[PDB]
Amino acid sequence: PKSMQCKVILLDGSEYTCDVEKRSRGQVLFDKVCEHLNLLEKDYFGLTYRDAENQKNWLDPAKEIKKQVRSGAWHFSFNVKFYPPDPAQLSEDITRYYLCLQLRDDIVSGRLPCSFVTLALLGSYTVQSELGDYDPDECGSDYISEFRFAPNHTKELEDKVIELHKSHRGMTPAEAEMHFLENAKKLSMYGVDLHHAKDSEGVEIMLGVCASGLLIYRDRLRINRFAWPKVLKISYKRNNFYIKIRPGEFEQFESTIGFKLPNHRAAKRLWKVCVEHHTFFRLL
Ligand SMILES: Fc1cccnc1NCC1CCOCC1
Repeated sequence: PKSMQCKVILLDGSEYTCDVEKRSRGQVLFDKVCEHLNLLEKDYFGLTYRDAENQKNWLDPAKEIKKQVRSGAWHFSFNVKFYPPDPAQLSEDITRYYLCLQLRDDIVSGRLPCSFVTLALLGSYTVQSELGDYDPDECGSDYISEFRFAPNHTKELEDKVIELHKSHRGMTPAEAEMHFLENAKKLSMYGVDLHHAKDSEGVEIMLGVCASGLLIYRDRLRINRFAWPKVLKISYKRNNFYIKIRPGEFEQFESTIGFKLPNHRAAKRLWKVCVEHHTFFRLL
């Protein structure tokens, strides 16, 4: 029975290596990674791979790994797929811990924009969770943390992290992680997966996919939001992505909004993440 070596980048930046039979489904590898992580609340998470143009795709757990990675390396990342709108309702601290690690990367990467004060508050909770109580012996007036807190670090941000860290004396890791999540969950781009698109007039937009529904960023003054229950059908054809928006009360007919995606694969990817979010957040 022939086995393929898999390498998975974990959310702490470390690499897990294992072997699966070459005709394995994605679920087989995912179960091995989750057992390694001592993760029970697995439904929120998934594995991603990078294709030819370094674009992220979700590894479908129900399909053969080889029919997804195709010509590419068996290299994956472990990621949050479905961001819980209320992380306090997760059953396990370790689930909230992995969600914190994902969100720290969301922040440092700039996928999750954040005010100065929120960057410093989130940073202060991470430090409290990881080092425990503030100690002056490690931090002088010229302290710079090993922790990456932001897309761009400043001495002012490092100072503010330390000032807030002093306020958290006696806070346990689980407690600090829950505070981190209570703040992060409120950010306007929390759990929003952004896709580049053009509207029916060729104007550049972004489509955001999240728990609450589909967001269309038209401009800074115009953001259209379609709650999942207002969405009846999602479809793709060639480079195009379509949603069927319910008739409001007393309307005879559904409305159709069409989008142009960069290519057919980008249309299919957007369709599948929308279907998965619609299903997941219909059941929560
Ligand atoms: F409305 C727009 C049209 C075209 C490009 N960008 C747009 N908005 C910028 C934001 C939208 C989501 O948050 C981060 C980027």
